[PDB]
Amino acid sequence: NYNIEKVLNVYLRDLRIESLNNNELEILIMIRECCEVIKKDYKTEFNEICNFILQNNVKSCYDINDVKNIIIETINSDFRPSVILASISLLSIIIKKKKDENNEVVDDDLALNELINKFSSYQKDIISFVEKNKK
Amino acid sequence: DASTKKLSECLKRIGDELDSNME
Repeated sequence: NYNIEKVLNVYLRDLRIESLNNNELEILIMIRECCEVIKKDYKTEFNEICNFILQNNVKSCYDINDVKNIIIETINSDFRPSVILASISLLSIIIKKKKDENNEVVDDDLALNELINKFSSYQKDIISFVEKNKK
Repeated sequence: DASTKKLSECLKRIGDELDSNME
């Protein structure tokens, strides 16, 4: 009936929104709205995370390979629907900060792809979390 | 694992703050 992985690929990998069916589009709207609040409420804390990884990257760039291992480890040790959305929101911030501030190029398709595969196992919980916060 | 645990905790705390807010 629906596939979360494309919805995350639309939200994170700038995949054309037209690849989504009605459900996957509704799911996208809920994820977009939920993550924007997380990005706004915790803008300060994410930046501290993002600003930390920046100084520890050899090329002074935001690279998802750096944060890749951290997120997957965080999820297994902590499997709450909230910890997943914080990862998506952090990752979404890195993507634009990558786009807006990197003076060099970075290859992280594989890194990000592995991350989205992890989020899709927990899709059942994500839909539950984003749906509740729709109210 | 040193650097990893500090950043995971910052992330885990963001989840705790989220559950408290929305419950």
